[PDB]
Amino acid sequence: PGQGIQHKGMGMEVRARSKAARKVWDSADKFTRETLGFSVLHVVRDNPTSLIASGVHYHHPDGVLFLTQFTQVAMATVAAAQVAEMREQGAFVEGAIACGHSVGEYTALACVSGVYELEALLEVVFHRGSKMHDIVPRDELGRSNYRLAAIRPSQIDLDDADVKDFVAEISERTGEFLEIVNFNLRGSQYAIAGTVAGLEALEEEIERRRQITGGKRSFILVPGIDVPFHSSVLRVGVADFRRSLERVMPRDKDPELIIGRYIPNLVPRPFTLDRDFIQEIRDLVPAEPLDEVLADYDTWRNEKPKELCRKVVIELLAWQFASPVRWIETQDLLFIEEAAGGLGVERFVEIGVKSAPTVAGLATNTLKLPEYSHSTVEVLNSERDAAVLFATD
Amino acid sequence: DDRLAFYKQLYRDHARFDATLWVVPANMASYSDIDKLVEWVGTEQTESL
Amino acid sequence: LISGLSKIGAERDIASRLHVVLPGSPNRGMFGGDGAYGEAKSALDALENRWSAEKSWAERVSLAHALIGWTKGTGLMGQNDAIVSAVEEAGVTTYTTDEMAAMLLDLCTVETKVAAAGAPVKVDLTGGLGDIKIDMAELAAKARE
Amino acid sequence: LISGLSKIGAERDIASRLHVVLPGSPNRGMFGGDGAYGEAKSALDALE
Repeated sequence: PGQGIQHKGMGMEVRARSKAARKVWDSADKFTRETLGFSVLHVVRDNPTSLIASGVHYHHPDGVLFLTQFTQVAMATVAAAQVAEMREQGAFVEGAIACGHSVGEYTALACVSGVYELEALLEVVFHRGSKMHDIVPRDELGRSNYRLAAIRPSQIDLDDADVKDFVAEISERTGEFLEIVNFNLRGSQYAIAGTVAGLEALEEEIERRRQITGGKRSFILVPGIDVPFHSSVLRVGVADFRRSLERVMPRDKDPELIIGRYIPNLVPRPFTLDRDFIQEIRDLVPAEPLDEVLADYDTWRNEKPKELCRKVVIELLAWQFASPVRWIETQDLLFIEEAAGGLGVERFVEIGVKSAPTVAGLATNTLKLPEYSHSTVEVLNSERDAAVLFATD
Repeated sequence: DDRLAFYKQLYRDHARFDATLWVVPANMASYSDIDKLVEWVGTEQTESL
Repeated sequence: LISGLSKIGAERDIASRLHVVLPGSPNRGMFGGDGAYGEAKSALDALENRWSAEKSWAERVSLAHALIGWTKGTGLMGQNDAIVSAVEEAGVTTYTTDEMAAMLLDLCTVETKVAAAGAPVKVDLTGGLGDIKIDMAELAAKARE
Repeated sequence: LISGLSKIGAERDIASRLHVVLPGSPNRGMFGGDGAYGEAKSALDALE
């Protein structure tokens, strides 16, 4: 799962019991204390207000745990520790296909494929948080001319193509900026960022289009997000983060654990290293390291493949900043791959403790509407369903 | 208040921009004071209405 | 008090070094007339050892040692004020409160702050009262008398 | 204790000098491992 459901003392019960959880937390907490002069344990355990770090000063009236430079770190460590325990009990299956939503994708790769050290994971994730704060213009009050909004196309007869249409029209019409940021659920969840007036005009449209609306149905504005990220406005700051990734993500890694198991955001379809796949990336995200590899695929000599996967993996993570996260396609893709590979019993488990109910509830409603085919499917959450995860009952 | 008025006099003279002064009753002979004082010095910076 | 602010700094997790200026008494052992300052503050050298011993105190607290020389206040030293000129005749310096305050701030400058972060800084703010050959058995007592 | 035996000596009026051997710890500051002796006994110079 992604950010925003994080709670004070999340997964702190597991830390007191599991040994694997302690090693994940303490190795992470020690690094952060020595390098950046602060502890993630304290932040998670009791939520502070202001914090001063090495070069930076973070102040929030509510909590620092809800600040992204921290929140992402907390969320990543919580999940990484929970999976480690699941791995210690051997409950992790050898053929498990894994994916993540936004910041959760970094944890996904960390847990299943071990693509970075525990301290290495919290480096990228922390810096990615600090990178998300300085990207967009602000006022004296820290105001934004933009915002984000959550759409539900349902309750009326409207489709994904109908939503895309209406948004594209009002985007061109007013001359303002309106972008569909997140494709989450087929007929259920969509996120949209751009000019506030554009968000308002879009809110207005469905209220007019839907015949039954007296209450401004189907539209939820997002508090706290001032950045129209995952739109066409963010593509500038990738190159600096693309280098930062290559520093913290070296070339000795497991290709297979990622391939076919991992579903990027920028790329809705499963990771595989092929001339076909690398091209799909370039099309969505034009890039210098990628376009050359596509130009000559005749580099076939066996020294390449791991080195190829290592850059392709980083390209997906670096430009994940820019490209919209497709959760719809991620879910639907799983159906596509199963159907071609057989439909027999599947178990869907979400990890990260209290973040687990979200994308499961996202899956649950998705398992309903397109998936009506009557399939045996199990939706399991680390927070809620733990008795089922460890099979103890 | 004779001690309290003095620090007000001292502040209104030598205070620059960004300057904030804090005056408190304190006893360094009391361990309770020391613990209670820094527990006050270290907590939040928040005012709940 | 040092331990208290060390806990807060560690619990709330700051790497910021609190600079504690230790109000050392000037030049212990070469004055017999003070009766209070000279003896009490000599264990500050032993306190600098505690920080040099305890490992985790470095990030929370830095020890800046300042030896505060002869400094003229009105209330306590109202007897000592007249012989301030007399002691100053030995080629030694006695300080006004504003002068000594300035000496204490200079330890709080960025240059000397970083110096304290690398290692404990012992500063002699005394006016040369250390090599003083003036007999305190007389020139202090008589002054007081 | 020193003051106590000083009173007795003065009250009962003896000029006899009580020799108090002060159990000083060896060479303060050049050992960091004792942890007790080295620091405590350096004030015996102040007691002199």
